[PDB]
Amino acid sequence: MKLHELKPSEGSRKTRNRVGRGIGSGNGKTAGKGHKGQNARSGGGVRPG
Amino acid sequence: TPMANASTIERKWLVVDAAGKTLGRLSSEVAAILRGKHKPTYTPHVDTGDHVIIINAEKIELTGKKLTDKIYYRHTQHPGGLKSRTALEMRTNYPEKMLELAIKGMLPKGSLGRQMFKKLNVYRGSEHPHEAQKPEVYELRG
Amino acid sequence: PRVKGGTVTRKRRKKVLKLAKGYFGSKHTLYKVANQQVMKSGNYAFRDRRQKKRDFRKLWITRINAAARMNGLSYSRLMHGLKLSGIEVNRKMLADLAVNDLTAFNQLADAAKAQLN
Amino acid sequence: AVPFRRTSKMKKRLRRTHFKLNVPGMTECPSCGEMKLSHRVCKACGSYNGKDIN
Amino acid sequence: QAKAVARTVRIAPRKARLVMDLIRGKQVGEAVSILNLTPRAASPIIEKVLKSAIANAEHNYEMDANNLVISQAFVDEGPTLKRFRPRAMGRASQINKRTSHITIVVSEK
Amino acid sequence: YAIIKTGGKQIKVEEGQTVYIEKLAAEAGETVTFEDVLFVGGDNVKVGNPTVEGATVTAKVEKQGRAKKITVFRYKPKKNVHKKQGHRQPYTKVTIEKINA
RNA sequence: AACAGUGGUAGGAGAGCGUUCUAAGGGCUGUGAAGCCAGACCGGAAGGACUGGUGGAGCGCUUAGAAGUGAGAAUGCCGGU
RNA sequence: UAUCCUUGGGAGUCAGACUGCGAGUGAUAAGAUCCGUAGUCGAAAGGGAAACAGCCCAGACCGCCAGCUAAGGUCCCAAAGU
RNA sequence: ACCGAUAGUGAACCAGUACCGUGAGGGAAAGGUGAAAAGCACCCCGGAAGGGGAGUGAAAGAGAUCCUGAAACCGUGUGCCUACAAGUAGUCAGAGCCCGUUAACGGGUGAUGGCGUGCCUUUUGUAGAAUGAACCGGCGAGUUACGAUCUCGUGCAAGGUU
Repeated sequence: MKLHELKPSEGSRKTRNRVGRGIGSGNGKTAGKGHKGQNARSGGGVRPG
Repeated sequence: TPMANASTIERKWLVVDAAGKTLGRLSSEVAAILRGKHKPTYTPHVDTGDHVIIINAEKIELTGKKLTDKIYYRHTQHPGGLKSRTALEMRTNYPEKMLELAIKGMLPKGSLGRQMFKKLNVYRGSEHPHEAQKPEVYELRG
Repeated sequence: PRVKGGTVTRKRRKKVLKLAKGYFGSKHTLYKVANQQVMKSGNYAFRDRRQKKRDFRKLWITRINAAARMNGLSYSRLMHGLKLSGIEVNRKMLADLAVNDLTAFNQLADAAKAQLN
Repeated sequence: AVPFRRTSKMKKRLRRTHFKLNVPGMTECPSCGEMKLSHRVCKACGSYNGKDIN
Repeated sequence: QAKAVARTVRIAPRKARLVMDLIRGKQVGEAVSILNLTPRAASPIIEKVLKSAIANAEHNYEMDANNLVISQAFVDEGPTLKRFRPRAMGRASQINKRTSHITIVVSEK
Repeated sequence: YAIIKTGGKQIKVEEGQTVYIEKLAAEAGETVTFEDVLFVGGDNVKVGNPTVEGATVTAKVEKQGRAKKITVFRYKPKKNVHKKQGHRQPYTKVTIEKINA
């Protein structure tokens, strides 16, 4: 392993599924959390059980 | 890569006479000639037609009760401004708008419509001033 | 490390203005209005690449009408004739290219007229 | 009393047709040779019609 | 050719395209006189600059001042002075003083 | 003057004229024969769907490049859909020769 | 190679583009970089160059890593108009 | 013909519309409302119904200046038989 | 593997000032000439302001809110088009005229024709007479800290690991 040619074992690294940048990738406007729900607002919502 | 003729058109002068026919079917195949759709070099946008002279327009006929029924409605812009004219009114008072208005609907609308519409003229009786162009005689398909 | 984001944008907004020449008035120096017009052109430039499959037929077929009425035939009796005259493939564009050589066109027409009868 | 839309750069610059102003009636001073206003006193000459009037 | 710029004397430019849409193309020896009975007062700036524009062609260039025609005389606006006029019921309208760069290009006929 | 079928399209063909025709199985120095010929013209010899017999008009393949660039930007107006795909259509610069009339 | 399929919102899944910073190599610059300004170049796409003109000191690539990670809409903030 | 089930990560959806047949509510009134089963639309552009989510045809990888049909059309706008 | 002047302390600069408020308090804006002030003597225009020359400096378009200087916007000129056409302003056909570029099925105008009702949010449903934005530029929204759980991946494995 040279410093010029660093690489992982394929499957040990995986890029971000980063949320809310443009409608092209998907997850653009709603950002993965749908339309107007309680489960879309700023932290407001439900306990687990 | 077709041929789009633009102002390289040998235009023509046909005369269609109005002896005893119906003005729908007498304006029918004239209106194709006004755009020249019978001519093989038909571009759809550079007015490939040719000029049409109609003689004896007041002697044109209508079956049914259309001599009394088909009221020709023009309208002003002032309120309540329709002016009704019946067919026999148009027939005898002045018929030189009676075949023009039957073709103004039949030529396609736009700037090119009026540009093709200048090729038309209609003379009451047997005037035909037009002794300087050698006009031809056309006979419709029916 | 913080991103300034200086020249990520200003390179992109002029890849839309340089696709926006010639427009009327204030649609060639604005991003927010020409970008509603580069998009709107895209449907138009798409859906009017398929009317050249249509408004060329409508340009080709009436010329074949016009070649037929100097022969007494219809558009029907030509194309129904040519299916029986030969089994010919003459693809209405290039049918007009024989029309502008009309001396040779009517040998294709009257052969079908004989095959009409 | 509200402009419903902004004025574009056509209908603005079609309103500055009859906002132009001309050159006034301008003749030549018959005595001191310079350009004179019509029917007033050529102030370089100080004259009008025959007389440099004091 | 010659060149002379007024450079940031205070007048509003849309009160200075008007008289400047007469002067261009004219004879310079005539345009001193056209700029004299204007009555609009965006002229004693310009007439005090066209008279300066001739002198550059006469001193620095000696180009026979009776044979000159203005080819370009274009007015472009300069930096502004922002005021706050007080108004009705606390409204504080903005009055924009404008300033313009009257330029004059003199060339031989 | 030939009317030859190459890629399902036909062209009114004059000998000695370059016609932009579809991509095919040559390597820019070949004389590919076109056999689906009809309405030879000039002497007005047609054959009605057989081809004209023994008349396989050749050409000479000059160049195979791509077209001027066409980009589709097909957006659906509401509901947030874009689709941005370029398309370089390849062709073959065909120099036509040898009418085999 | 053969056969088949390719409209898509919410929604899941997979590939890549690019900015800032660092990391080893390499190079490229006062014989003119970054930026800016223009075009008719190429890549399927985000895109990427190549001459020309500005500018007067720095910045790309190859592979990696870290992210304040990319705008056109918030009765958006702040200037300029 | 290949799609089911099981285990597990991840969701969104829980306001729907209309046309035909099968009912209720109504006045056998609504482009009304409450459902049944079936469509389309929602999320589906194209063609006709002059234009028109919801009816009648039909699903769009992308290019050509080629070919055939469906719904509907063939005197002229507006392509095709007076 | 911090920021580079709208960022970073509110405050890189006479900043807790200037201003707002009787008041407790609130609380801005604004850095860059060159390497060296050598920063324009001298001649003209005008009362200057301000130039045009000259001279300085490698650059003076570098000359006093002084590096680079985009867009809004204001323009001055000219190539092609327009005063019988309705026209989300384009597309695609398309002559004429004007052209000669990162040399290739070119560049720019387009008389005229055919199809054609913006983007976004929210909706059963939108060109909408439902909202949102005068445009122009910059900033501005799913992040880490700790633990849970699953897949992918690593090393040892009936022992792994501090």
